[PDB]
Amino acid sequence: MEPFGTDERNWTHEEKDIITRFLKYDKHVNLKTAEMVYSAEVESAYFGKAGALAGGVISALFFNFPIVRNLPIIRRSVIGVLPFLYCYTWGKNTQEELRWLKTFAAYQRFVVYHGQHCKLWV
Amino acid sequence: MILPHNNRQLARQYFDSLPENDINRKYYEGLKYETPKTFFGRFLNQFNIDAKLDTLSKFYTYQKTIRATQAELQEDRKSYLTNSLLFTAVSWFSIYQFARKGAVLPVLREYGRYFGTHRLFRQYLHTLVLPLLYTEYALNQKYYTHMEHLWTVHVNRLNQKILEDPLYTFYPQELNVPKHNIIVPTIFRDTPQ
Amino acid sequence: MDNNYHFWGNGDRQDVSLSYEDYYSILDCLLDEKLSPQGLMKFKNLHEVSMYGVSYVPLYCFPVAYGISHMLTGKVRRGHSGYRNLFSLMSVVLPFTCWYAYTTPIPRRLYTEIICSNNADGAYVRNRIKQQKPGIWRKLSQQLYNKNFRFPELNQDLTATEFPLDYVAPHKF
Amino acid sequence: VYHLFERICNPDNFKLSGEAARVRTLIAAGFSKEEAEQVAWLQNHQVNGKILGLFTGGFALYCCNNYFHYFERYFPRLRYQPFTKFLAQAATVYFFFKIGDYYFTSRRYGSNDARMNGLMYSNTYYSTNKEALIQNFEPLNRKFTEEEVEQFLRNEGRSQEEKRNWIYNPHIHGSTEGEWKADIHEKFDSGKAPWEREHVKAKILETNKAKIDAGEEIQLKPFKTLNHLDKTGLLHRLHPFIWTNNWTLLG
Amino acid sequence: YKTHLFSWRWFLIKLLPSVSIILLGYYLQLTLKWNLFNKQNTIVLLITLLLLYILWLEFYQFYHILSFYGNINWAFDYDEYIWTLELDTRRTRLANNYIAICLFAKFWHFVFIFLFWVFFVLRINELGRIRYPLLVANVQNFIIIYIMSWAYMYPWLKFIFRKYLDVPYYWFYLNGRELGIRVFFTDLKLFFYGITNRLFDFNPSSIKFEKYPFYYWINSSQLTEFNQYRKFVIRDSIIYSLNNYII
Amino acid sequence: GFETVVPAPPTRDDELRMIKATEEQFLQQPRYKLYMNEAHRIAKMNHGDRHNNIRAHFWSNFALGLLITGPIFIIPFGKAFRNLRSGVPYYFRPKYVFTQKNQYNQDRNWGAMKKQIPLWLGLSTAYAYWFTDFSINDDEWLEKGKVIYPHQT
Amino acid sequence: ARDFEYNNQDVNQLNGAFISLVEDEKIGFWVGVGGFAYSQFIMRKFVKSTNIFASVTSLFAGAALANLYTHQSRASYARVAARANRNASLALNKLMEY
Amino acid sequence: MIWKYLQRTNRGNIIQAGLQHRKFENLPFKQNFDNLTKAYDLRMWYISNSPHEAKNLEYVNELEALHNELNYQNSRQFLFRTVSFLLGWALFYQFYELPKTYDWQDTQEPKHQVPAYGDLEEGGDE
Ligand SMILES: CCCCCCCCCCCCCCCCCC(=O)OC[C@H](COP(=O)([O-])OCC(O)COP(=O)([O-])OC[C@@H](COC(=O)CCCCCCCCCCCCCCCCC)OC(=O)CCCCCCCCCCCCCCCCC)OC(=O)CCCCCCCCCCCCCCCCC
Ligand SMILES: CCCCCCCCCCCCCCCCCC(=O)OC[C@H](COP(=O)([O-])OCC(O)COP(=O)([O-])OC[C@@H](COC(=O)CCCCCCCCCCCCCCCCC)OC(=O)CCCCCCCCCCCCCCCCC)OC(=O)CCCCCCCCCCCCCCCCC
Ligand SMILES: CCCCCCCCCCCCCCCCCC(=O)OC[C@H](COP(=O)([O-])OCC(O)COP(=O)([O-])OC[C@@H](COC(=O)CCCCCCCCCCCCCCCCC)OC(=O)CCCCCCCCCCCCCCCCC)OC(=O)CCCCCCCCCCCCCCCCC
Ligand SMILES: CCCCCCCCCCCCCCCCCC(=O)OC[C@H](COP(=O)([O-])OCC(O)COP(=O)([O-])OC[C@@H](COC(=O)CCCCCCCCCCCCCCCCC)OC(=O)CCCCCCCCCCCCCCCCC)OC(=O)CCCCCCCCCCCCCCCCC
Ligand SMILES: CCCCCCCCCCCCCCCCCC(=O)OC[C@H](COP(=O)([O-])OCC[N+](C)(C)C)OC(=O)CCCCCCCCCCCCCCCCC
Ligand SMILES: CCCCCCCCCCCCCCCCCC(=O)OC[C@H](COP(=O)([O-])OCC[N+](C)(C)C)OC(=O)CCCCCCCCCCCCCCCCC
Ligand SMILES: COC1=C(OC)C(=O)C(C/C=C(/C)CC/C=C(\C)CC/C=C(\C)CC/C=C(\C)CC/C=C(\C)CC/C=C(\C)CC/C=C(/C)CCC=C(C)C)=C(C)C1=O
Ligand SMILES: CCCCCCCCCCCCCCCCCC(=O)OC[C@H](COP(=O)(O)OCCN)OC(=O)CCCCCCCCCCCCCCCCC
Repeated sequence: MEPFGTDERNWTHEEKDIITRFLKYDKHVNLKTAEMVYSAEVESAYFGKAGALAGGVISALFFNFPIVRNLPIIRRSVIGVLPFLYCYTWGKNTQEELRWLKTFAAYQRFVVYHGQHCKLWV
Repeated sequence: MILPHNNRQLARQYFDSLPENDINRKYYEGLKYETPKTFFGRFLNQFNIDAKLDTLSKFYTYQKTIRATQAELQEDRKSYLTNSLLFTAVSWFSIYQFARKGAVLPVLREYGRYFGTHRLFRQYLHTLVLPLLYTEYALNQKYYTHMEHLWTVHVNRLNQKILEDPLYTFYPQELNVPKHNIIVPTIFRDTPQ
Repeated sequence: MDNNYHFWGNGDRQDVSLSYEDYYSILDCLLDEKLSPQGLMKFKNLHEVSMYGVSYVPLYCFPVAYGISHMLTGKVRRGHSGYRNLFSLMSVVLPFTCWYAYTTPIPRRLYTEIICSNNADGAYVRNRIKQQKPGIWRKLSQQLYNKNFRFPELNQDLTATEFPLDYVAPHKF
Repeated sequence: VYHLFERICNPDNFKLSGEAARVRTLIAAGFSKEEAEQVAWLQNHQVNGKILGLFTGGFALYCCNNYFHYFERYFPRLRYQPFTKFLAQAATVYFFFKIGDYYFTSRRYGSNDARMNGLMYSNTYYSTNKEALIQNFEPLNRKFTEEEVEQFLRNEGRSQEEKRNWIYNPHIHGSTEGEWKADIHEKFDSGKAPWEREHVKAKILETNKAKIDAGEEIQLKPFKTLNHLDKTGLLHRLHPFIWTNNWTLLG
Repeated sequence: YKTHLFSWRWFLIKLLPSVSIILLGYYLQLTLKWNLFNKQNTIVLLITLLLLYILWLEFYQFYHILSFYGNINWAFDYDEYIWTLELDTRRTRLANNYIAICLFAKFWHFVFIFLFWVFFVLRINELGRIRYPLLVANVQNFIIIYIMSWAYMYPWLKFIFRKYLDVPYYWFYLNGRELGIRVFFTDLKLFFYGITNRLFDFNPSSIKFEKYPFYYWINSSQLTEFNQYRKFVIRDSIIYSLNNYII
Repeated sequence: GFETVVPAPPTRDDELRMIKATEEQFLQQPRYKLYMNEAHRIAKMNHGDRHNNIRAHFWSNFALGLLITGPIFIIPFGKAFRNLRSGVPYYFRPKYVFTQKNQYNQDRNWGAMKKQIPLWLGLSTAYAYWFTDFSINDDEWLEKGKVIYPHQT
Repeated sequence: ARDFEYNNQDVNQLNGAFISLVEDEKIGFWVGVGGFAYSQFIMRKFVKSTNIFASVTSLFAGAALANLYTHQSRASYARVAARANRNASLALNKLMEY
Repeated sequence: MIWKYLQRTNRGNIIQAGLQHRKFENLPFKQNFDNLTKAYDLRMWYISNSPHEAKNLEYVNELEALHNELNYQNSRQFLFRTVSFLLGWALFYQFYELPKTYDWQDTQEPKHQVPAYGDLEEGGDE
């Protein structure tokens, strides 16, 4: 139901938020499609905080690591926080990817359900 | 897309509220607009982009293309302005830190020709002003042609006296007509044939 | 200036230039029922030329990719000895060269005829590309305007009473 | 440099140029394929004498350039004024140029006899075609009327190989079936030209009243060059040469 | 319309780790003449880490493909107001099934060469030096597995060579034209002009609106005519609703 | 488009004239040209004649291309094989067969030959396709497939 | 009122040739002016000749240089225009024949 | 005079080429790849065309060393260029916005995802 091609514009954050809300609370969607979106939210929220928590523990260890500990604070803090940043972004990136991929799959199911694809029919 | 009876003619309403002696009034009367073709004319017109966008926003508020243009231009202003400020802050920080250590970049004359201002002072002045001028120059070129085409369409509509809302206008909920969801299928009857 | 300017598959320097990727994208948003028999014939001829052209593009890019792969390996030409690293590294260099070639638009008499025709078929294709392929049309409209083509579908129309549906890139008035 | 190589090595350069150059230029000018051939022949014949004279004059100079030196005995001006000798040679070339022109361009009236027509003993073919063209050539001094322009557009699909089956639809033609058939037959079937219709002629006179008042005749029929030019001479009832033809004209 | 064309832009990035390994392997082979075992462990370890990375990617895709045939869905029983888990078989185009088997064979081959390499690294560590026979055999294994990685790229071959098959015989007199070689040389001229124009003549800008949501979902109107797919009336309704929500 | 007038069915005399016309066309058919009796026989034969005309022009250009491109491109291109990029004169660099090349300039002459001959043919065919005109047998709209019957001719 | 309509295919092909021809003419003229100036400079500096002879040679050298640059576009337009003129002439003659 | 240009061949097209002296007149003071390959070609050409056995055999020994040296030089060239290509390739895809808006019709099989034939597939029995 959207433009296709390399020259087109990739999905924006606002567009994704509107579509996922549309799938969740719109009447024209079917129950199975709505359940798919709901399952994606619950099953994806874990990674957002799991990655952050894992990063903090690793960063705390890395702050006291053999070399990081003896470095000056300016270098010690910056080097010691890198594992947290890598894990924090990894958790957020995987959460959004998991939620978006299943939400996009629900969007595909909705389009086929209402026959809004110009090259799909029974 | 909006049927004649469902059009609120907000552009006409704004036109009526405008003063007696207005440029838009003259365009409606038949005044024709031609974009400048000389370099001096284009340079002058470069500073009228903001005025044109504002009046078009007032005339055709809720118009898709105009509303999109405002959003993109506002975001670009914020994006360019913050980038310019960050560059100035970083450059100022770099100049001060190296100056403290005794290293000064050999750019610009050491002392001014008239007021004798030192090289460091002018480097700060150039760092503050040059990115701002580039930001203004960069933004204007990006939207100069886009603004002129929007202004040209607006003038053409006034000349034809088309004050109705254009295509791709989406009014708020208050001005949107409710949809009748009560449908009663006709009674079934066996065909005489 | 070859001796076959009549040939439909041929092209001129200033003819409308359309990429292979653009050509295949445009085919997605068109319906055959809405084209006149003459319009269908133009597309069928275009496929006939494109069928051979698409397959040849990697052939044209082969010498360029072959040379680049040699440079990457080093300044030693070892013949049969280096085929493994040459063709293993060339398996990614050649797709890159084809990427550049396919993204490169090329002029063709059929491209200008189909897009710039002043009949119902010409209007139909332009509007379909304008609506369902806004990304392609924006580039196409800029090219058409620069080549002195005037149509209501162009975003650079200065005599239109309706606002453009896409960003208008800078150009000389 | 790729184009420059193309220019130098184009095979057309090596191929001998034909006589179709005049025909193609005339076709581009506007003359029909048949009209272009007739006009091309008339131009070629007019220029052939001049070309033939130039070659004859040059050949005469090449073989007999020593005569000018020999004539110095009686005309020492040639010996003591080379500029005089050059002018004499130029005059000789012009002398052959005019003689060739006279043979191919002068009227040189001759009998219309099959036994010698076309032998170039008399310039009958060129003279008759030239006279007919000049006499009967009158530019169309009108503006094509709306009816004529409409008829020309309607003549896109007409063909004499098979007559068109005209079908009367009251909702798009109007009038009556009999009247419409009669008008259609006059317009297309009969072959009558658009300008020959009575109402078309009346409109032409009304629109060109200013020219008529000034005293200028209005030519209803545009000039048809193919109706006055015939290199074969059949149009002018010129008997074809006996030995190159297997038929006779009554005359 | 089911052409099954996978984007090359997406394919090349996936192909980077495999081509990286073979290049590193060759350098290890070439440099083995004048290098020691201890120094070259950096290359061996890098290859092993890369091979582990590819092994995980092969398994994760392999796990996904095999898990397809178990169709599991949630069914909502309205009478009991309970969601229940149900298992069912799969029906799909057989081309998907055939490639899945080919991808299964690819995984087992990669597991084989991985164990081959794991066997190789362990033995050289015990011996204390690397040898050409085993080292070269592993490098060629990497090349062979790299070739087999293009298994799922067959649709492009059909897309190219299926259009050659449908061409009828010349003398059956269906179109009476053969433009194979003529197109070959003509396209050289066209590409020469296309490249020169691209890098020396006017090039349309790629600027576009990046902020206004759903800007490029253009609903049908007078400007775009009404020759779209018939059932886009709903799409126009949804586009109209979205713009109202934005405004 | 418009439809032409359909003539009434031919009489016996008209049928005989058509039969005689077909007989003449069959006799005129060349003995060495093998075309099957079908509705498209005359159309195919006309297509074959146009193809032969293109075939003639193409090979004349190809022969001319070999004549011209040789001294202009191939022979100067063979000067690049005089020396290697390092400056040393050309010497044999075997791949797998250590051929004996005792004859004077055998290595250089053969090495250059392997590249010149493919280039010579490649340029000539490009010369042929560039300067040869296919307009005679090109039908963009495929309107020349109309069946022509022997009696119509 | 209706009027004769030219072939859209020919019109489009002419448009491409005309656009290229106009661009070449503008560029070719500057090349010719530059070529004349360069030839004049060379003649007056290295060649022993009269000014009139040098000026005439420079003018021909510039004109020849300009022609070489613009020959492709001029030749391309000439053949396309010639084909278009013949097609238009034949079509109009067929319509107006009587 | 056409024969003077077609049938007359340049002296270089027949006679064996000499040594490009300018290639050896001035050389860098670095024992780099360029000098090594120049030395390799000189000995290699001399071996092919020379009848002196004593000088050829010592050239072979020297040439074998040059082959090993050129392998070492190429190995560095292979490493640096290959690493640069891989890093540039990785960086290109890191900062390149990969199009994620391609058509997804291929992944959808409406007639297969929901079996159209329903119970008729199993036996029939009508
Ligand atoms: C639109 C307005 C936007 C404003 C943006 C803000 C920045 C600019 C204005 C800032 C003002 C306040 C700054 C703080 C002041 C503090 C006081 C102080 O001590 O001074 C600080 C410091 C000077 O102190 P100093 O110790 O004496 O240092 C002197 C060193 O020589 C100086 O050396 P330097 O290290 O500074 O280097 C020289 C200077 C470069 O300056 C030059 O010398 C370049 C000159 C180029 C000339 C180009 C041809 C112009 C042709 C005629 C133009 C007519 C006007 C057209 C109007 C069009 C419509 C806009 O800089 C550079 O070379 C690097 C920068 C690259 C060039 C970019 C310049 C952009 C200027 C944009 C604003 C233009 C305003 C024009 C107003 C009207 C003028 C008539 O001030 C500056 O550096 C500001 C300079 C601003 C431009 C001056 C132009 C003078 C030449 C005018 C020629 C025409 C008229 C001549 C009349 C003659 C009498 C009859
Ligand atoms: C470049 C194009 C090429 C095209 C493609 C060609 C391809 C090749 C095909 C070649 C096929 C052969 C063509 C041959 C054509 C020849 C001409 C021709 O057909 O004329 C037919 C000629 C038709 O002439 P006509 O009736 O006066 O009609 C007028 C012409 O139609 C027309 O009259 P007109 O209006 O033009 O002129 C009116 C009047 C206006 O003109 C005059 O009155 C002129 C009067 C003076 C004569 C011409 C100047 C002579 C100058 C002096 C001599 C030469 C000086 C230089 C050398 C020194 C000489 C010593 O002219 C005449 O009176 C014409 C009289 C005919 C003779 C003069 C014709 C010119 C002769 C030039 C000769 C040199 C050229 C080469 C040889 C001939 C060509 C093969 O027919 C006859 O007269 C034959 C009738 C025979 C009846 C039966 C006879 C039975 C036998 C009885 C006598 C038996 C005697 C036994 C003797 C035994 C004693 C022991
Ligand atoms: C920021 C602006 C933007 C720039 C953008 C571009 C660059 C961005 C880079 C981003 C990363 C920056 C991270 C900075 C960390 C600083 C930590 C710290 O406290 O430093 C203070 C200290 C301050 O220095 P300083 O006291 O002022 O100067 C005197 C030095 O302290 C005097 O001490 P030293 O000279 O004895 O140095 C100590 C030596 C101590 O080490 C040694 O004794 C030598 C050990 C053998 C090295 C063999 C090198 C050649 C072979 C490759 C490595 C072999 C292992 C295999 C790993 C790869 C394949 C799996 O370690 C090093 O410094 C270099 C170690 C080797 C390279 C780093 C990789 C570690 C590999 C070896 C560890 C084993 C790994 C097991 C397997 C890992 C599998 C994932 O900084 C350092 O010296 C540390 C330098 C660390 C390297 C950072 C530069 C990275 C970019 C260039 C090199 C790229 C190499 C890539 C190799 C892998 C290829 C696959
Ligand atoms: C290597 C050492 C160096 C020495 C050798 C040279 C280099 C190797 C190649 C040499 C052998 C080439 C093949 C034989 C051709 C000549 C045969 C012949 O003399 O008999 C007359 C025979 C018929 O001639 P004609 O009827 O007078 O045609 C000329 C008229 O102008 C009409 O012209 P037209 O444009 O209308 O085309 C006419 C032709 C047009 O034909 C076509 O339309 C077919 C071509 C379709 C396009 C290609 C599709 C397949 C490739 C797809 C690539 C996909 C890539 C992957 C993409 C995706 C993945 C990346 O159609 C026909 O007339 C019907 C017959 C078609 C037969 C085609 C098959 C020929 C090969 C098999 C028989 C001979 C044995 C060869 C053994 C193997 C050789 C390697 O000649 C032809 O085949 C047509 C002329 C071909 C051009 C001139 C060739 C001159 C010879 C030197 C060429 C140098 C190489 C550069 C050119 C590329 C090759 C053509
Ligand atoms: C003052 C200091 C003096 C120092 C000495 C050096 C001075 C050098 C001066 C260089 C001036 C260059 C002027 C270029 C003018 C181009 C004009 C033009 O448009 O022509 C286009 C034509 C080609 O036209 P075209 O039609 O193919 O295409 C032109 C381009 N388009 C397609 C865009 C229209 O090119 C020429 O033929 C130009 C050269 C003409 C002949 C004179 C050549 C003199 C030099 C010959 C050197 C040969 C060396 C040996 C080579 C051996 C090879 C194996
Ligand atoms: C569920 C996942 C898969 C489960 C299945 C498990 C698969 C396990 C695969 C293990 C592979 C181990 C390969 C070791 C090769 C050792 C070769 C050797 O002896 O060295 C000779 C030598 C060793 O040389 P060197 O370098 O050690 O020393 C030579 C001696 N000097 C140095 C002194 C000169 O190698 C060579 O000659 C080089 C070529 C080797 C070619 C090896 C081919 C192996 C083919 C194996 C086929 C297996 C079929 C399995 C079928 C399915 C089973 C389930
Ligand atoms: C649209 O444009 C066009 C096309 O499409 C692109 C066409 O296809 C075509 C089709 C037609 C064609 C003929 C194809 C044209 C193709 C072209 C021009 C490209 C191909 C060109 C070539 C193959 C020529 C390549 C050859 C060269 C550049 C010559 C190289 C010569 C060299 C290096 C000379 C070296 C020699 C020396 C240094 C001398 C050494 C001497 C010594 C004695 C040794 C030293 C010894 C001592 C002692 C010092 C046309 C016409 C066209 O215009
Ligand atoms: C325009 C105004 C300005 C002033 C010019 C006025 C021109 C007037 C008209 C043309 C005048 C032509 C005569 C010119 C002067 C005399 C030329 C001359 O000498 O011609 C005779 C010459 C004899 O040859 P000769 O060299 O004596 O050899 C003796 C061998 N024992 O033989 C020749 O050399 C041949 C002379 C032929 C003259 C022209 C004949 C017409 C056909 C020409 C065809 C094309 C010739 C091209 C020649 C190219 C030469 C590079």
